[PDB]
Amino acid sequence: ASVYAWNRKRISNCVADYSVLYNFAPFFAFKCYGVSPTKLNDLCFTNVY
Amino acid sequence: ADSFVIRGNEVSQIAPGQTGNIADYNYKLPDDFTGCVIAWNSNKLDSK
Repeated sequence: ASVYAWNRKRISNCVADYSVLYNFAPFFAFKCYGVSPTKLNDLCFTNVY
Repeated sequence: ADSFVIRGNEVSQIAPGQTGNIADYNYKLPDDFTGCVIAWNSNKLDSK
């Protein structure tokens, strides 16, 4: 994107195997001042944006 | 103290919160831990 009219990719009803995203490439920031970005498996998210 | 060397992108990831390849597969630091971390330049001395 170009940052003037930023969109919101709403993730629909599905399953987001976060470990699959962590198996692709190393991450740089990975800084989450919220839910722990390690045990992101056994808790359920209502909607992601 | 233990001998160690890792990426300059992950040299700032020495805190025991960056759980991943550095932590779950290389070395994990416990939460109830006391100790220091020191480092210096080792890029030009050893490189290919």
